[PDB]
Amino acid sequence: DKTVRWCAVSEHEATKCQSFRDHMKSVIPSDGPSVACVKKASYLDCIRAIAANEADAVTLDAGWVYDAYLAPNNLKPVVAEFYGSKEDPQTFYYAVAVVKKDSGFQMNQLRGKKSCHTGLGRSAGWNIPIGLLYCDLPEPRKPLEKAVANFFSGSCAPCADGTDFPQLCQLCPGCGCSTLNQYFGYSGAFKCLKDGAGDVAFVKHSTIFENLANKADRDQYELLCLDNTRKPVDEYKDCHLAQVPSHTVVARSMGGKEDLIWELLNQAQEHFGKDKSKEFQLFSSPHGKDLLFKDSAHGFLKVPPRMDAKMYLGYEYVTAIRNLREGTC
Ligand SMILES: [Fe+3]
Repeated sequence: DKTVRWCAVSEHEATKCQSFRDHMKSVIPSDGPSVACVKKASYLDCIRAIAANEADAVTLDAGWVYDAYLAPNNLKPVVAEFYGSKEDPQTFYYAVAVVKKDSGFQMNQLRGKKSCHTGLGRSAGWNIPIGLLYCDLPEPRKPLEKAVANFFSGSCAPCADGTDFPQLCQLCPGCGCSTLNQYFGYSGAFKCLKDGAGDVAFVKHSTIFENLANKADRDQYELLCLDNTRKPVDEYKDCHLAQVPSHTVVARSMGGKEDLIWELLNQAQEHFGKDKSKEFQLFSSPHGKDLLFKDSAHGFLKVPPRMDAKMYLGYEYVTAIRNLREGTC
């Protein structure tokens, strides 16, 4: 029992958060956990906010979890999302590269094409794909943004600095780091491809199924597999770039209300999880997709006691990120 200050990024998430608050009030008795909403412009401001005791929690893509960990913020993961089904929860998802059918190019011919990324530093939209092309990039490979800017002939990399690297915001001027940028995130990176701005979208396996309901329409897209061949979109299991850890809620290491955060989310999923309520849905919203939590999530799992970002993410993934931020060929 007490108040959890959730950090929403921009207007759409702020709206979902208000609804989340109000509905939780109509079901949770006076002594249960409650929600308060803090609006910030980017996930980055949410991190600082939480570290400065301005807010208490926020869900981040694993790549951004790593950023949350670095000093002086030192946030830790307390609750993770799980996908698939409640019967067989999956704490990972597949990063895929979606292209249009017959666009005429494989993974080893990305140079010169236009790319759509979910956001700078995110697992599927950035780390995995760039990680795999790292040495294909033209030297110098530092700064990384600059090298990526020269490989593609323009792209949309939300959260990148459009001043220092104009080419990274060519498909989405300003590189807005929130849903105010129509090309932000999974569904945004997908729209960037669908509209014809970009040639490839680095998203997750469920994105396309989340945006195109007709097999007819999904049939017009393909996935680039690491063996330089193309496969239909529902064959991602045999055509993906990598498996990455699930998004997770982070909190302060000192006085971070981790117990209250879990009590809230656990009670929230019971009352408003998948197909649980007609008045409100935690994993959906008419105001946007992947607001606060991913729509493709089914519930929450508590993270083991005092586990740090490094352990949570894993040796390999955590290294891939380091290598990306330095690495050699
Ligand atoms: Fe992600």
